[PDB]
Amino acid sequence: AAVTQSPRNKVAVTGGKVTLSCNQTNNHNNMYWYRQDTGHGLRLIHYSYGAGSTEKGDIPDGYKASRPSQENFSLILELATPSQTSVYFCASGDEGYTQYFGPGTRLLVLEDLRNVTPPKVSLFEPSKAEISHTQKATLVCLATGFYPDHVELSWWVNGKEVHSGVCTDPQPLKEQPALNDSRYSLSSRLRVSATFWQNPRNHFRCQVQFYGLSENDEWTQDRAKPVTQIVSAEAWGRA
Amino acid sequence: QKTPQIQVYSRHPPENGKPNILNCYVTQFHPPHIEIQMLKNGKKIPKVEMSDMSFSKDWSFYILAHTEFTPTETDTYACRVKHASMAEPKTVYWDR
Amino acid sequence: TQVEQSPQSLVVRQGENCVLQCNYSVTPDNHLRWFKQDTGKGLVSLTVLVDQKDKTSNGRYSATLDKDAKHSTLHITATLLDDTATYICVVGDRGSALGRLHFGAGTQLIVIPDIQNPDPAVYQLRDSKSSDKSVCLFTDFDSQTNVSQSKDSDVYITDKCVLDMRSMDFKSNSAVAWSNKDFACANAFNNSIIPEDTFFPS
Amino acid sequence: KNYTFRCLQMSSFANRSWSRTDSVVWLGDLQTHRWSNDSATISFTKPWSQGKLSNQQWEKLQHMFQVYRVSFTRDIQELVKMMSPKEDYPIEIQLSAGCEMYPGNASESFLHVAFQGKYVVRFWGTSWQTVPGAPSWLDLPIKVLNADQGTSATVQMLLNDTCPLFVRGLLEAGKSDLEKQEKPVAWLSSVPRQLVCHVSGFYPKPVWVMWMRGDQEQQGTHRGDFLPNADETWYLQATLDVEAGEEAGLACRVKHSSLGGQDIILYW
Ligand SMILES: CCCCCCCCCCCCCC[C@H](O)[C@@H](O)[C@H](CO[C@H]1O[C@H](CO)[C@H](O)[C@H](O)[C@H]1O)NC(=O)CC/C=C\CCCC[C@@H]1C[C@H]1CCCCCCCCCC
Ligand SMILES: *[C@@H]1O[C@H](CO[C@@H]2O[C@@H](C)[C@@H](O)[C@@H](O)[C@@H]2O)[C@@H](O[C@@H]2O[C@H](CO)[C@@H](O)[C@H](O)[C@H]2NC(C)=O)[C@H](O)[C@H]1NC(C)=O
Ligand SMILES: *[C@@H]1O[C@H](CO)[C@@H](O)[C@H](O)[C@H]1NC(C)=O
Ligand SMILES: *[C@@H]1O[C@H](CO)[C@@H](O)[C@H](O)[C@H]1NC(C)=O
Repeated sequence: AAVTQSPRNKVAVTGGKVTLSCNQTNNHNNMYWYRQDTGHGLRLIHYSYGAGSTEKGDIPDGYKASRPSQENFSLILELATPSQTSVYFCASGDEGYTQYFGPGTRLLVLEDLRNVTPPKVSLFEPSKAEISHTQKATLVCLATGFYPDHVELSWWVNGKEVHSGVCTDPQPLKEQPALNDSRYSLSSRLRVSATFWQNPRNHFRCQVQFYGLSENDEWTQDRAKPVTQIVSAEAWGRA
Repeated sequence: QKTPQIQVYSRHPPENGKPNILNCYVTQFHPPHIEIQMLKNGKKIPKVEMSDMSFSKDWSFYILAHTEFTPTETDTYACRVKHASMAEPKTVYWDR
Repeated sequence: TQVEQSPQSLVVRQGENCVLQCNYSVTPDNHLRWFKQDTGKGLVSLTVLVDQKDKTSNGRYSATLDKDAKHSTLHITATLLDDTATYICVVGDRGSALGRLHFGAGTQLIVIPDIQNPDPAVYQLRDSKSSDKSVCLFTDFDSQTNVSQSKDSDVYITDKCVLDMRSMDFKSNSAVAWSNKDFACANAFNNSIIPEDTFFPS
Repeated sequence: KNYTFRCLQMSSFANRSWSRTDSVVWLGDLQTHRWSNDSATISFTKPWSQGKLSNQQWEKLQHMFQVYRVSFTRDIQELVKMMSPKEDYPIEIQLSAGCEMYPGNASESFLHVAFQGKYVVRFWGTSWQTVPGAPSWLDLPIKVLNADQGTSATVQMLLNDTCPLFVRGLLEAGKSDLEKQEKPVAWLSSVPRQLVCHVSGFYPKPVWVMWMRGDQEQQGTHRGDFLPNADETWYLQATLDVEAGEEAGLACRVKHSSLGGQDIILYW
């Protein structure tokens, strides 16, 4: 019994319309929207008992809800607000008590978008010293120069995501921590066997998914419109 | 909806000057929101007691109001009932 | 706050056992569910208890529920590094879809990883596109080394970070440093208190 | 012979936020309990209303009801949301529930629900179900209520074991009141020309009232309905349409178990 949420991550500006969609194939009559905020549980916003209905939940203010069909329950924010920065969770269930939760969606509502900036991705190649002293090869990825802090860094080997032997900073760091809203920087690690790295037919790639502006947001400055995009870096194995 | 059936009757055999209790029995009505008064000469008797509301097998409501009264030659006693099922309120007068 | 959890957070050396507590005033209490939530992810169910006095288990997780006392626990035997996560108590007030769920604010677990065989070193890695640039990777230190942030604002040092080569049952903390300044990997971690037997290559 | 114990609940939901729920309880024609919406707690209307339950039992039983009441209210409200706009306030639910006791340790128990005055649902066996005539839309409400296994076991326990047990205890503790005898009193009156025999104050309800010319039971008699008095006695009257002038020599014979043998004869 599955449930999906799109988008999974959104940067937005005060006053903008934001729409969070949830979709489920289980033919579940009932669907629910929560928001999770540090130091509270999940609190229910709107829910639906079937197509055509939407009911006010426990903290409905600022949110309108829309069930156009059995499949879709969408949460709509007509006028976004910094206070609506949260992690939003959709659920469905049938007539019994279990609610099957979605993966969650992250929203950040900023005052202005003037600082939004995608990252610069560098990939650094294993030390010969490490290789020869450990029999292991650690790649290091750096993403830098970015704002706000909404990046998903993923590791790919031969077009297949890898998690084993990865460790990403649990939060990004601030490049000018004594400045109003500075840019961020995040590092990650992927450690492999020295033979793996030595294989010249393995392609390694650090990939940063940056969440920024939508193509339909006004861009007022001269620099490239800092859109939601992918920045990456890659290297091949070597002997 | 259903129309109230009112029934005014005395507990003891009526006798002038001699105190007694006068019953107004309202029955067979739906929905149960009702206003029941008991009148002496068209005027609201102040100390009137209600049983708790209940209902029969046919799911219809009933309730018994009563009050103390001394019946006389020249005094009329009635039970006035307001219900959404009636345009105007039905008054039923007592009769010996 | 009809669902109170305790402790608000707790730290434990890998291998150790721990118990989480959940107390509630919710009425009625048809069922209690313990969710697990990795930092960044969403909600995985671990168990749901439904009887007056109830016991459950899911591998290394066991749990109780006493409805007279309105109290549940969650025992994790022999913790692993993947247990680092937030644990959330949830009480359903009906055995049907008519119910509302009431969420605790969770308990934040952190499990310290056991580094059986340390070999601390500081190596220098080279940028694929541009040999001019580089980073310094301080690695293979044990859990009782903390990593202190940069002296200069120009230098960046990230924090300790354990990776798990499941392939080879092997873990290792690491931290990264870089800068443009008269900057090098001998100097990079100076303002951090690093073991006296650290490997520093050429 | 066969007493019936009846828990009558009546609840009214005016709109989305105003509801109220009031119950009263009967054993035959005598009230034993009363539970007002604005009372947190159930009220004995008889010294023996607790039955042969210890306090511990009563307090747990009552507490089950306290929870149910609150729970009942929200669920209806949520059920109206699930159905809407097919169904809308004002809504009147009424429950009738209890057991009827028989010789042996034998009893049937019931739990019948009514919606806007029409009997539609019952608990039966192990689950809820609609009765003949009910609207099909109830199938969703009923499918939901039947999802709640916890409520099913409880209700099954109340109907199968608790009611007959409790009511068997009640009948022991209430013997005195339940087996009370009160003597009727009678008076005659008339109107347009209808003779009228008033009988009042009698308990229990069975009674025989007949107009008579001497030893010949005048067959045109009409028994009225049993109306109650406030003190838990009964009132009833019998009328006879007669040609004016023919009143002479008519009597009103009233029989009652109160009256050991000697009847009440009233002459015009
Ligand atoms: C539009 C709709 C039309 C159709 C509408 C269809 C309507 C059908 C409604 C019927 C169910 C409503 C309650 C169930 C409720 O829905 C659950 O909420 C609740 C609560 O359920 C939750 O919590 C429970 C724990 O207590 C369980 O864990 C349960 O699993 C959980 O779900 N469950 C109950 O409380 C079980 C009790 C249910 C029924 C008891 C019989 C009630 C009939 C009596 C006549 C009423 C009041 C009289 C009181 C005074 C008598 C005292 C004298 C002594 C007597 C011994
Ligand atoms: C309780 O008794 C029922 C049967 O009793 C009927 O329903 C009650 C709620 C009450 O109204 C009685 O007076 C009724 O006569 C049992 O239900 C049976 O269960 C078996 C197996 O569980 C099932 O296969 C049968 O079909 C059911 N019988 C009927 C007539 O529906 C139930 O098991 C009893 N529950 C408990 C907890 O004692
Ligand atoms: C609900 O009903 C009551 C009376 O029946 C009325 O006083 C009140 O205005 C209503 N409440 C709302 C919120 O509409
Ligand atoms: C009836 O009682 C409930 C529960 O105490 C209360 O919240 C509700 O408003 C009451 N309704 C009325 C009309 O008194």
